[PDB]
Amino acid sequence: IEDKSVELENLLNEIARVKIDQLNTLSQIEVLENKRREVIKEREEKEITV
Amino acid sequence: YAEEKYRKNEKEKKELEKEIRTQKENLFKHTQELFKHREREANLYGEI
Repeated sequence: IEDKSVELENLLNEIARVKIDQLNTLSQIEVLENKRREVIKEREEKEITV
Repeated sequence: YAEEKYRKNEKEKKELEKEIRTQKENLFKHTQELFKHREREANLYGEI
């Protein structure tokens, strides 16, 4: 039981880490896709000028 | 009373096993989602 509970705690901590990573990555995806949309808009603006 | 305690300890061991499996599966499936999104990250890097 002692060994089992130690590993249980470790697994819980790992899951919390991974979920926090999910959240951080989702925010990063937000920002980066905003920038990508702006950049592509400007791409076709350059095409207009071409 | 002694046999009572022994059975109870066995039950507690099994319940800990169950929760440990819960945690392992949570971790693994979340990691798989993370790998999929990392693949998407490289893909979007190429896109930009």
